[PDB]
Amino acid sequence: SFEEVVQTLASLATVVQQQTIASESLEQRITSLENGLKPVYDMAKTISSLNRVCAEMVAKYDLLLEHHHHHH
Amino acid sequence: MSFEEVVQTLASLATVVQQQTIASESLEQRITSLENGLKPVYDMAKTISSLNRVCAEMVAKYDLLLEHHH
Amino acid sequence: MSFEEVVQTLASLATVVQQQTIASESLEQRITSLENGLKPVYDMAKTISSLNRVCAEMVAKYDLLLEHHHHHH
Ligand SMILES: [Hg+2]
Ligand SMILES: [Hg+2]
Ligand SMILES: [Hg+2]
Ligand SMILES: [Hg+2]
Repeated sequence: SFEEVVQTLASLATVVQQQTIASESLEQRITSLENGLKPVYDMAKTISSLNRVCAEMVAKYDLLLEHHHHHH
Repeated sequence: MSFEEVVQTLASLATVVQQQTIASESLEQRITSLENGLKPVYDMAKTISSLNRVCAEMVAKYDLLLEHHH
Repeated sequence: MSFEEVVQTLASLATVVQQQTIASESLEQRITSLENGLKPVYDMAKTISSLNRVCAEMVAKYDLLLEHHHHHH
């Protein structure tokens, strides 16, 4: 009947609306992760400071290692 | 378009709504799984608050043991 | 609703669903980008766990050298 055409086109329109809202709601979370990932690209500067401290700590053993060379 | 074409076209869209309902739920699973990869990040981020305490307690210990020596 | 009003609402729902396809197909590209992109980001997280373990291990073992200096200097 025609009331089937009316009832169905209502429900379908409501579900088409729910996709549009949920897609933009999903799309906010995609933009979020994209933006959340950006600062990790600047990790380079921190790893360089880690590289200082990794060598600065080893340099503390300079005199102890000098003794090793003679007495081993 | 006659009344036969509306019954056909109203069903023809209902297929594509069903299709993009599943495609939306596909992309849902892919995102929700990517979000589950933050399990180590929340475990990692909490511990570093406990480990500023220990270094301040270390450095203050260092400052006093140079004061008592000098 | 009239019969011309159904085919208005149906032609209007036809044009938004085809734009909903352009969005879902565009969003899938930015997800597949994040799928590859977040791998090395989450992999670096596992290494920074190691780093914060190792630094705490230094603080502890350095505290032994401090409590040596207390009982020997
Ligand atoms: Hg460096
Ligand atoms: Hg190093
Ligand atoms: Hg500190
Ligand atoms: Hg630490």
